[PDB]
Amino acid sequence: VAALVVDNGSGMCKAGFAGDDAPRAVFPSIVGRPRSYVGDEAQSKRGILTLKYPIEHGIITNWDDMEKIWHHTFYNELRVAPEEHPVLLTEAPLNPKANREKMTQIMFETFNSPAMHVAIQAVLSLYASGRTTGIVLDSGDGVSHTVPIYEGYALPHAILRLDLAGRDLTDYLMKILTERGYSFTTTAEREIVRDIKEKLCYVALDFEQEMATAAASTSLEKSYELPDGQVIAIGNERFRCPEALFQPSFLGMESCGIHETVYNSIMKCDVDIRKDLYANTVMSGGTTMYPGIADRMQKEITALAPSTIKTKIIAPPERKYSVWIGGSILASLSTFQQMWISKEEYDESGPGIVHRKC
Amino acid sequence: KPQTELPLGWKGKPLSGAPDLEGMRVAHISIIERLVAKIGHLFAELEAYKHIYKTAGKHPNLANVHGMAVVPYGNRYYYALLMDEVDGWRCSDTLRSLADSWKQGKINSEAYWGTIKFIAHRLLDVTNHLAKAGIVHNDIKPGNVVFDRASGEPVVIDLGLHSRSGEQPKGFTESFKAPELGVGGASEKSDVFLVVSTLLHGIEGFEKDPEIKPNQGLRFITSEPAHVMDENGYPIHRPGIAGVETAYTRFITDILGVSADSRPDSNEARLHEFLSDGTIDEESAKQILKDTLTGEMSPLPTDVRRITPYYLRELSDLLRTHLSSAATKQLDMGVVLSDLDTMLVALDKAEREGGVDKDQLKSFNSLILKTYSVIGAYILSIVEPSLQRIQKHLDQTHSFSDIGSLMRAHKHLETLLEVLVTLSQQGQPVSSETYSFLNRLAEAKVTLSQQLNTLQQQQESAKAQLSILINRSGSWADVARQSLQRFDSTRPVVKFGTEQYTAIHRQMMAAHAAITLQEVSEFTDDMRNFTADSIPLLIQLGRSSLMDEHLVEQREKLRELTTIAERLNRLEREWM
Ligand SMILES: Nc1ncnc2c1ncn2[C@@H]1O[C@H](COP(=O)(O)OP(=O)(O)OP(=O)(O)O)[C@@H](O)[C@H]1O
Ligand SMILES: [Ca+2]
Repeated sequence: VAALVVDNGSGMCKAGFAGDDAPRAVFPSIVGRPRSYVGDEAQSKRGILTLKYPIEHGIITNWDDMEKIWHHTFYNELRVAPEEHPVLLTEAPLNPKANREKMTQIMFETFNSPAMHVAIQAVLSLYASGRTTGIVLDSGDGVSHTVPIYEGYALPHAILRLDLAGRDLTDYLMKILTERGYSFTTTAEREIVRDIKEKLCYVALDFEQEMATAAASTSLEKSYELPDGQVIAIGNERFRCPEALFQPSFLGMESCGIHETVYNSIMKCDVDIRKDLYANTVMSGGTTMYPGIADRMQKEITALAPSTIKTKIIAPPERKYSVWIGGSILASLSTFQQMWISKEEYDESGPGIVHRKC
Repeated sequence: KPQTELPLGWKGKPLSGAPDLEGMRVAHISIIERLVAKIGHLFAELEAYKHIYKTAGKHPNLANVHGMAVVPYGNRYYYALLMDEVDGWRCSDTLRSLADSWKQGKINSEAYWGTIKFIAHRLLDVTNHLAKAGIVHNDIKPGNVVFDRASGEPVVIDLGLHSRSGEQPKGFTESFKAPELGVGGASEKSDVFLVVSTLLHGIEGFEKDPEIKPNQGLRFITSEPAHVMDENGYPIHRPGIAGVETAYTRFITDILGVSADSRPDSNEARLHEFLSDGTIDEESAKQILKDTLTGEMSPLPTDVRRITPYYLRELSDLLRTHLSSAATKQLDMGVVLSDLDTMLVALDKAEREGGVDKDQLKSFNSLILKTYSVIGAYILSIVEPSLQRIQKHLDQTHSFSDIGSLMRAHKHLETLLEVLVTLSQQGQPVSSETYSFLNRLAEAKVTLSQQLNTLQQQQESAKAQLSILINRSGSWADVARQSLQRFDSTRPVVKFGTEQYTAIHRQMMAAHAAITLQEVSEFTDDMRNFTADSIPLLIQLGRSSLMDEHLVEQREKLRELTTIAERLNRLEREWM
């Protein structure tokens, strides 16, 4: 029977069956309590609910709400029986061991899964590239990670976390759109702004040059049609928004941009393996999906790295699903069916087994 | 004994919980050692609080009144309304600082609007609370709302213009009031109006535009830019102007733009889309206000006002009073030179920005020259800041936009110099300080002329390259213009929805963009090279008004040509 692959993120949840190209179910990681619904229906019925995010910066902070998402994933989205399918879950880098054991307990004692396994998200993205060595820039809705991986092993001492991602950019776009007389405030409108962000934004190769072009003429202006029919028009906000990824000062943060964070991760690894990382910089997540981000990433790292170093950036066409695809591949291997934590193994060892097998 | 050591006393029977007046001393409204005294309508106000307290109860967002007292003030003794002090900032100062920290990225957009909606829920809870006691406030405004630092809570602190439900209001503020308030009585639905107009005041920043009134709601500019541009191309929000209809604008429209009958009450307004969707936890909102009030206050913006035909006329009226006073030999020589300096600052600001017609600008400029003539025909500490302002204008990077500015500055320094030495002829002789000042003026005049010559030389050069560039366009200009117009007639726009839902629509645009790009396929390299030269030139020419109006007309000719060329250069990436 087909193993299940579930990728839990800060903003979106991806679920499907191992051996498929894309996740069959992709829904918002939102749980709505009165004053209970999950995902899209929680959004559509927001008028009588209080929406919460179980995942914060890639880390589970609400286990009760995390259960409802998994329950929704199994019985409503995938519409399968958890007790009849092995399940592959995903986890953020440097995920606390208490979170790992709790995740294990829930799959076995609540959903009664025959077998389970949990893998690091960035590592799965590297596998989907067909690589065992390289550094991954994973950037989603809530968190950004730079994860150096060598010969299948992640290097924990060189991993960097950057609390800068999609929802920050969407929030930023909301602010700077008010300067054009566009006042989006509600959660519904926040989703619409997110839609605008995903369709009109792009990363400028030369920021100051594009600003000059935007100020000199109306050539960079593009129009967007709201669901109610209203048409808005935006200009330099198109490339000012994702520029925050490289200039966190735009968001009020005194931290390094993604390009400099990747560099610092590489520079914390051993000298003799930095070359291999530079040549295999892989990008993952929906936030990395901006047009032109790869070229800009290429440019910025080249400026930081020594001259002799070759810099190559791998950016898969739908790297928003790379983590899931990497999971689907891993769970499809019959050489991997040796790694699952069986229900028998759990009943013998308990939650603490996840540290030994995963 | 000063009044800071004179004791206080009670007038009537103080409310339960009132403090002992024995140890209290004094430092409108005065502060007592913390308590606050408000010095007929005052006794009726105390009665209003008592009625609210016994019918609806006390409220955290309503003032805490102790009773009526006699206080030592102004070589007399006054009846004073005693109340707990709300230690913090007033509503105008708080909302300005809140928006300021937002723009500076100290807080994000969900924190800002969450707090705004939190403040709204509190104020509407107050108006609901007063409605329980059958009392209408009639004067809710930023001045009557104070935020508490310790709790981050908004507190309304005045009831002097209150009235019972159905009777005529004791008074109102004309700038915030509802259409029906004070005409024909008062109502809860008039207080709800005030709550929103008060919030609208601090959200839009009406304090930067005295020509508009909060009770007028929002203007809708949809077919044109609902904003203004700054120096480097950043759009700037226009107070009271909306570019698109949202939950925020509906909230204003559904309340400030309807009759009392159709207007929602306090409880209804809190169920509105704007106040229902996009809220945050109360403690998170309270925490944000705490952090704001414990931080640095954003000051009341001075000289931020845009130069409009109204304001330009106001400045003109100020100059004419000086002309009139000169005819009646009571001209204040000191304040007329300082006022003229603000005129130049206003005129410069009006040139770089837009709005006011050029006919009014030349007229305003002539009025300044006229005032100079009257001053001259009429025959240091005040003219000193004028030189300092101009000297700092000389140490900055200049543009072609600054030429008209530097000319008038030269005229001003020249007039200042003449005035000083002319007064020495039949008045006080030139002193050692005036003399050194004359040479400081003279040195600035020299630097002014040196810099002004350079700019006009550079302008003639730029004007030469401008004509050269327009010449190259002649081979593709009109053809490319017709093609892009035919493309823009199809109304290109990115649609909301899934890729499936927009598939047919998007591939229709790619086809249209393809056709357009085939009609100009022979100029694709000329247009690419054209913008590589024209854009840097457009930056050097700017968007501000220039003295050479032919240059301005030609500059816009290039701007339109550049717009056509650059869009076609990007058309494939935008729609294909
Ligand atoms: N084409 C696109 N352009 C820009 N942003 C996009 C695009 N597609 C998706 N996104 C953004 O990616 C984010 C979600 O991506 P993803 O599911 O990879 O992250 P996540 O797992 O939800 O977040 P995290 O990795 O922090 O847990 C959303 O904020 C969304 O706005
Ligand atoms: Ca993720």
